[PDB]
Amino acid sequence: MNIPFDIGNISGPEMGRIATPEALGRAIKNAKRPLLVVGSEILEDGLIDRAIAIGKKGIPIAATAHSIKGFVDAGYTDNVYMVGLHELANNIKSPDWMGFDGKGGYDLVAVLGGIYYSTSQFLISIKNCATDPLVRAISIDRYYHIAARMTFDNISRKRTDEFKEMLDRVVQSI
Amino acid sequence: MNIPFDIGNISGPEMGRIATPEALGRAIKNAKRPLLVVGSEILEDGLIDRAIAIGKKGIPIAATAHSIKGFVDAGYTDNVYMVGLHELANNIKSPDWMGFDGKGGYDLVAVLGGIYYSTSQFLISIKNCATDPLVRAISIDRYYHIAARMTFDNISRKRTDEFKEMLDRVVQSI
Amino acid sequence: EWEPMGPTPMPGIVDLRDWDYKLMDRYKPFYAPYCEMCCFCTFGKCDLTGGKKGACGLDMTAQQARFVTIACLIGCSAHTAHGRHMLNEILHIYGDREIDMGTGINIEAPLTRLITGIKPKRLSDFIPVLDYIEEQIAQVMDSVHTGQEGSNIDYESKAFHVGMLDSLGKEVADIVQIVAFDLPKGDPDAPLVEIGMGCIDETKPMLLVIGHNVVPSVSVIDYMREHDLEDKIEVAGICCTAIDTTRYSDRAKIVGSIGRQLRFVRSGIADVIMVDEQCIRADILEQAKRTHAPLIATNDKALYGLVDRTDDSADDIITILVSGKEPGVVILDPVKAGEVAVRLVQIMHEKRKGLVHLPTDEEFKEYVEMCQNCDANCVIACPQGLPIGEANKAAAAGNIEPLAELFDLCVGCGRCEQVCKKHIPIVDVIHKAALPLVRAEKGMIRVGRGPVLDTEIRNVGAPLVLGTIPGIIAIVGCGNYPNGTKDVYIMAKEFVERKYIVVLTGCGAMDAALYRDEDGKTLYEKYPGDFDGGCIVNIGSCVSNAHIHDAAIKVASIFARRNIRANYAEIADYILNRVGACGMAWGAMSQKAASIASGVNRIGIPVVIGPHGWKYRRAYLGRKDVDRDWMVYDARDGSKVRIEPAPEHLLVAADTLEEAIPLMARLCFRPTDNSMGRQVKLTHYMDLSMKYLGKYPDDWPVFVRTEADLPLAKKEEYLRILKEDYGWDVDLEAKKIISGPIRKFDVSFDATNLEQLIRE
Amino acid sequence: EWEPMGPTPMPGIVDLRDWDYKLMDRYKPFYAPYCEMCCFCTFGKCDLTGGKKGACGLDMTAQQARFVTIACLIGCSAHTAHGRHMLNEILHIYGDREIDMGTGINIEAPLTRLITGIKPKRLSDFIPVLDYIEEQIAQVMDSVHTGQEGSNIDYESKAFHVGMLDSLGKEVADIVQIVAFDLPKGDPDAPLVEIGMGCIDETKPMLLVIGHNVVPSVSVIDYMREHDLEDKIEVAGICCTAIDTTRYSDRAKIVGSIGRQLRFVRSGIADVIMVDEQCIRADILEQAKRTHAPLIATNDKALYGLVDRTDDSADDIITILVSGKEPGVVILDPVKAGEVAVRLVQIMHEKRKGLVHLPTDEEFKEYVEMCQNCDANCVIACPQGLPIGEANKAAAAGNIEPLAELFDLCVGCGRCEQVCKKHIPIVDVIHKAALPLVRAEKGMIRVGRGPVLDTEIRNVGAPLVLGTIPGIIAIVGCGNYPNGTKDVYIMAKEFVERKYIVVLTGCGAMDAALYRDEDGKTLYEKYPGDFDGGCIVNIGSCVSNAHIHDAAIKVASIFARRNIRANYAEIADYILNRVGACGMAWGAMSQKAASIASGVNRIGIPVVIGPHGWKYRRAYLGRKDVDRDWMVYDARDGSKVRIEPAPEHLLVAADTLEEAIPLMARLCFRPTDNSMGRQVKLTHYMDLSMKYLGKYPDDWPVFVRTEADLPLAKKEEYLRILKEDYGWDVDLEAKKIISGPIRKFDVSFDATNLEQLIR
Ligand code: SF4
Ligand code: SF4
Ligand code: SF4
Ligand code: SF4
Ligand code: SF4
Ligand code: SF4
Ligand code: SF4
Ligand SMILES: [Cl-]
Ligand SMILES: [K+]
Ligand SMILES: [K+]
Repeated sequence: MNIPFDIGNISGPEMGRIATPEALGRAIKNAKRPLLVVGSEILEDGLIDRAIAIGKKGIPIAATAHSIKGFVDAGYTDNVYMVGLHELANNIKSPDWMGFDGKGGYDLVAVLGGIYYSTSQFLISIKNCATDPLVRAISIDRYYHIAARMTFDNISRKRTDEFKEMLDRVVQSI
Repeated sequence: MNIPFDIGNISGPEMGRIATPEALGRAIKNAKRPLLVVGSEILEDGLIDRAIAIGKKGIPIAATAHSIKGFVDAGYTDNVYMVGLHELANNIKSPDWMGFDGKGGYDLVAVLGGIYYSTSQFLISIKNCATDPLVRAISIDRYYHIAARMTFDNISRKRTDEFKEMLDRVVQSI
Repeated sequence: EWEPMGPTPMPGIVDLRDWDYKLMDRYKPFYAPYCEMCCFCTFGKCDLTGGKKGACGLDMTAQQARFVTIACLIGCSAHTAHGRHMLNEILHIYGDREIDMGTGINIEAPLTRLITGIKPKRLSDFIPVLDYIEEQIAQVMDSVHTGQEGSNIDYESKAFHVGMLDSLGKEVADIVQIVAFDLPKGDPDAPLVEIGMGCIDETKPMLLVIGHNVVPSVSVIDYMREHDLEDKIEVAGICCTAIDTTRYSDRAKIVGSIGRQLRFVRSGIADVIMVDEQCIRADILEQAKRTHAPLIATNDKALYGLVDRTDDSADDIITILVSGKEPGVVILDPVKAGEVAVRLVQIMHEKRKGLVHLPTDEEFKEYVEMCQNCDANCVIACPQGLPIGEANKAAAAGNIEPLAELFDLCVGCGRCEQVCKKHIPIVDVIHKAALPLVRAEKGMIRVGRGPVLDTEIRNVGAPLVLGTIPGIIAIVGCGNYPNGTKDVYIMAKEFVERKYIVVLTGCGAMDAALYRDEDGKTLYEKYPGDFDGGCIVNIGSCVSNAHIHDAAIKVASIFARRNIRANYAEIADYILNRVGACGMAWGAMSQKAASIASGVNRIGIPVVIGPHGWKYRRAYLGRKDVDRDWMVYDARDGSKVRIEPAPEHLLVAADTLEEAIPLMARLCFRPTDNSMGRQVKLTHYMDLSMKYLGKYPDDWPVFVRTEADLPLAKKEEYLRILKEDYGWDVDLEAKKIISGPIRKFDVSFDATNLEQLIRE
Repeated sequence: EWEPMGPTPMPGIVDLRDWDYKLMDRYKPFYAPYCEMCCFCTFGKCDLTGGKKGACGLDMTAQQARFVTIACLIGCSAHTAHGRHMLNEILHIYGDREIDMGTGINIEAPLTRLITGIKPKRLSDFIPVLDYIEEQIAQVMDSVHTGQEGSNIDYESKAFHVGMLDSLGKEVADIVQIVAFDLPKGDPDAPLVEIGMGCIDETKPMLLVIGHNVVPSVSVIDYMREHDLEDKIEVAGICCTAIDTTRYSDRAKIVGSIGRQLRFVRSGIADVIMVDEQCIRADILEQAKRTHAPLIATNDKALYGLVDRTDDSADDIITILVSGKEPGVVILDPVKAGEVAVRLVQIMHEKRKGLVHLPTDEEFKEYVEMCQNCDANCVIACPQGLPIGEANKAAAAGNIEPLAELFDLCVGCGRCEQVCKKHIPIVDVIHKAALPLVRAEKGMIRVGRGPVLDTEIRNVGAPLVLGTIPGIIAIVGCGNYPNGTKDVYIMAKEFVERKYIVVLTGCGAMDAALYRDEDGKTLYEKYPGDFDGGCIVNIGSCVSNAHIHDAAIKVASIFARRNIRANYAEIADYILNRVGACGMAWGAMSQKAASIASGVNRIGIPVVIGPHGWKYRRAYLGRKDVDRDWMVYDARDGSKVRIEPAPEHLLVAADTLEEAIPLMARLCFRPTDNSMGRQVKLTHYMDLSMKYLGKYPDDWPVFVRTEADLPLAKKEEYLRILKEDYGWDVDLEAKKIISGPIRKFDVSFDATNLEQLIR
């Protein structure tokens, strides 16, 4: 049983597949131009350390909401870009958008530490509009993102220690 | 991957469970007042033999559509009742309805040989309106009935041999 | 003045609520939540499964009722806005026209008089009718906003109110065009016109019109008549614009129903496609471009991103279109649009000559061979679950009949092609395999007659209410059929052969015209067009459905001598208790179809729909076993009488033709039937049940009150069955029923559901 | 001829389509299919995932545009029908009246003049205006029928058109009630009224009004004045009826916004509940019955299965309700409804003493102890994902703070309780834990002032267009907030302190009034109610939003001497290019909120919404990187000029207060800002970005055309940053920028999107 964080978020027939941490990490690793997208929930439970560890593997970070403050506070802002989740979605689905370095779009988008119902709609946008060239959107967050291509199952906040073991396995697999 | 006969028939979060033929059989066996519901597709593939085998175990049959013609031609009309699928749904969810014998409602409804999209809505009526007393509705048909409580997965018509093998196992288990 | 003002002039939501509860107390709403969720506001998405309440407090059943209300509002708005637009232009282009419906009709608009209390004299007098409907539409739309109605019953009532407004909106539209364009006014000998995919002369420039608004096609015909081009250009339509066009000119033809639209467009027979509004393929621009056919959009409901060239000269528009610089244009001036279409189709005919659109033999062979016979791809996307893969493999092995058989079962939706990785154009492959049959689809249909003549009402009124004319059968609705277009033909043919009054509209009227009997006659060729028993009547387009309600109203006023002015409840109750009638929308699909059924139901007429009709979510079903639900007053003394289930249901979905035909007969029973009428109606119900179901109905005796009710030919075995099989107390020797009937028979039973009609 | 008839009188669907394309060529439609299917016809249900077309030919994006069109049509109908209903009642009960907005206003109805070309003189002159709207509603609804429009863009235009009709319907409804009931007509010193869960005097008979239609409440107040009962009965409201009622009587009070409705009703403080239409809990009959409060329904939009007793005597209705043989009644006669409510609340007040509605201490303890701390039940059903289970266990262990914190985050929807097998009344358990804070919820709000005065337009016009007043900040909309009600308060506070013109309406205005600063004052107590920089203004209820449109129109008419009669496109283009403004619907929820945003967007004003706003499926987002999307005409000679993204977006959803506030400032930039005005706006944008995000925006130099545009205090550091971090050619010695800016500053640059305005 896969439980979407909002039980009514049954969008349609193509539902996110449950993936191991190692498979989610290898998808980021296999991507030519991946993008880590983080939201306001990255500012909690020492989650920004994982984002920074991912970024330091050479992966740009889209810091949405007010997540940029935690990167500034943490002392890691290189290759981290402030942007709204909304405009980010519109830009990722736009084949003419040359990205944050001006070199091109992103083939893989991975979400982490985002407000569920907005992040989900950000994923549904890419799933339904970023089709050619195909952009793969995955979730390494604590939620079962039915709108992602691949995702973890729901991990309750009182089991956050379990989520951190799984996320750490994602980082080691990149 | 469970495939609903209409890919768009994603009704909500409570999705019918894949069950073994033995489990579906035992649910009919355990019922106090089961009812077999057959539609116009029972008139094909010698499927009425399976319906008659079920009826002959002491179980009433609701012959929807024009399936009563097949029961007349087969020589088995005892405990078989002519009824519309729509009125049948309204009747089953009505706690004051005393059934075809006048002794009470039915606690288990099993569909077989029915037009997919109308039988599915028949099942969804029961799932959503026959809640107190709870009526359990199951599918022993060739379709994944996402609106059933328990159901088989999709068996294509060119694999009707396999479907018959499973349906026969249901009969054996009643 | 002309009649006393009844109690419900221009009713609001609550003005007829008590009548709705009379209907719903008997035929309670039934719900099947196709979607168990709600997406309408940002508190959602709300899961309502199992009867839960949304984040606004609205419970699941009330959301279903809210959903059908929205669907009814979309249908009601479609008909009302169609009438308003037509009026606005007729008054501007041609001018006001006195309403003259002929010497054989005194009540011009029964529905208008019934609901508003207005006696319209000129077209301009319909403006206040439209003002009332449009104000009401906004009142009820306000009701579907979050945090409004919480009772599902009151929502159904609101839906019923929208339905009534839809029947009025339909009437305003048809009479407006009938009057402005001098369409037939009840013509029993209305001309017959050609219909079918194979009735088009491909040798002539072919102008195809799609939609519902005829104003632009009137200018096409008038332009053709002015320059003597009626023999030179082939003008045909798809959906109701076709019916309204042939009502104006019997020199035009009809291609077919909604299900046929995609296949004809893809055939590329049309050189120019002029669309207006409603039931038009939303990808018509892409489809027209594919076949090198310019698209002319004439209505602001559907512009397709095209440039608005209403103010451009016809010369310049034609230059733009012939040049191909733009694939289509918007021309909201129908006079100009007609000129462009007629001038352009002549130029394009030559330019498009030689083009090929369907697969060649070699392309066909490649497609069927590459098919992977996937277990669950295209068949799963198909709303009819057609066995496309197997058909493909058969054709690859030399048998194209399986594919050819799919052509009529297919409703031309295009969903199958989009899940096929091999990119097989399944819709075109089926068409190709069936070319021979498509080319032979050549029917004949009587043009839309419009109203029923007061003379016809005087002839059928009494025998209809007595039952000796066993009922009005109204075959209407869209073409989302479960199993092809012949079902509605068999329905009309079966009931006309039994001397019912068979009327048709919209796609149903079209599809019933495609088939021929052993004598090669279509139903419209074989049977007269009078509104009389044993006749076939094409009432007209979907808006023409209002003439059926009008016929039932005229019975109450002409035969029963009831006042109709602003007197809806009384007439509806009269129709429900005395007028044997049943609607049938075997392929009901649209929102207009939902609003039509709602307005037909509220005036007291039951409607059967096809198995796709479950997807509307709501139905109105009776409990024939619940005695308290079937009490009717005897208006003579006020006593309460428990009646047979007649009609048993108000809105019900059947699964197959074989189930539907006996059910239609069953729903024509009425509590005021006399012995001879009940016998006529029961004869057909018993024989139709035995013919299509192979057994008499399990509860047939319920419709037997005395011996004079049983069919004459088998009165004795029927008597024996009643005694030996139903435990009735019958003296077979004397041919007398002693006990068993649900009630005694009385020719003067004054059946009514309304306390206000009780005299003592 | 007061003015020449403009080109777009009583416009239809295609009459302003070209203006919509100007908007949409820049702010293109963006789609997030919350539902990837369509259920509208029997050919369905269609799967549109991945851009597929339905069984009718309609593709995914066009279906999304149809969906939002339906939403807007529902919202537009709600406002239009509200006004029609009020007008009909008013004309029958009180008669026709001359529209007199006071001597401080000449243009009575700017939007009416702008759209219809009509200069209304009497209330009855709004009948043809409503006739127009209602006809258009039916036309566009026809467009949403299967087999109609196939272009997503043309459907967006139909939604924009419906949004404009909504702004007109809002103006009619409010002008009508302002004139008919002598509500304030732009009063800068309008009275203050008490607001909040805790401002109700429970020792007096308490009548609760819920909805949007104030006509039955006028009869309540009128009846109370005639019988000298204004000091004996406590009359308070929830949602906009509370705003409109306090506009009639400064003796009434406001309980609060939609999020508070269920909790207040569940509290049982109300002896009688009188509802009308819109934003009412659909289970209000259930909830009233549970607290033994009779329900009086006064509008046909919402009958709840109750008996229509409009024709019965007030005596007989009271007898029925007092005796309990019916839990409520429908009374469609507002005069009778008012009499019944006032007479009934005095009787029920005595009968309801001794009842207990919220859990006791022991019951509360049993509830939190029996909770199973389910991993994924109540939290999954909750739209905000609140930690109810963990909060319950903390309370069971003696810590109720976690539960109490949830009261304000909760939006009173009730979904959590329905998935709890333990049958815990979660909503009431949070309330009990927060009872102390609920009872202390005592705020102060200025009454709905309605229109902006002509003198105020003349005072702010130039500083607003030039930019030295950094913008109009309009905090409006529903209360489906992501993180409680204090966010909107913090936005209003931050912008008023920075001398923006801060206006509020509906639930937003309510929620901003619940908080007090270090000196114990609500925003409405601390700041003036003038339409001016550094002022807080409660424009009024949700229909009062139209006064914001009207203010921007009057700026174009009074300060720029533009004609407005049937001249919509020219005025909208003026507002988009010169009027710094930004809407904020942080908790946007309803269909009325979608049509409000559409009508605001069509006249050229951007709107930010909260993270739940993704659920509307459609947004309007700019691509600041696409040069050809930001071309405007210099009306002086017809040349084309690439402009900074100002505003960058038209309808955009933000996730957190800390993202939203810098965004709002950003969305106030306009191409016609002078050096001082841009400098004011840029000072706030840069400081707000540093305050809330901890870093200056990555692309802030886009808003720098010259050194004079630079904030004064850090000008030298900004010049260095421009040189060394952005590679601009800047002479640090001369403190002058040589190259880098997007365009040269030209005070005479006449920016417009309209070819017809080229001279
Ligand atoms: S309208 Fe009601 S049921 Fe629908 S999504 Fe909104 S809160 Fe939920
Ligand atoms: S076009 Fe025909 S075969 Fe294809 S999915 Fe539609 S109905 Fe089925
Ligand atoms: S999806 Fe295509 S390849 Fe597969 S069975 Fe259908 S037509 Fe053949
Ligand atoms: S199926 Fe229909 S009602 Fe359900 S979520 Fe989708 S659009 Fe909304
Ligand atoms: S309106 Fe179109 S997309 Fe929607 S269910 Fe009908 S055919 Fe499908
Ligand atoms: S009532 Fe409050 S706690 Fe419960 S689901 Fe709604 S928002 Fe969440
Ligand atoms: S569903 Fe009920 S028992 Fe479970 S965590 Fe929530 S309040 Fe506790
Ligand atoms: Cl009668
Ligand atoms: K299927
Ligand atoms: K949740």
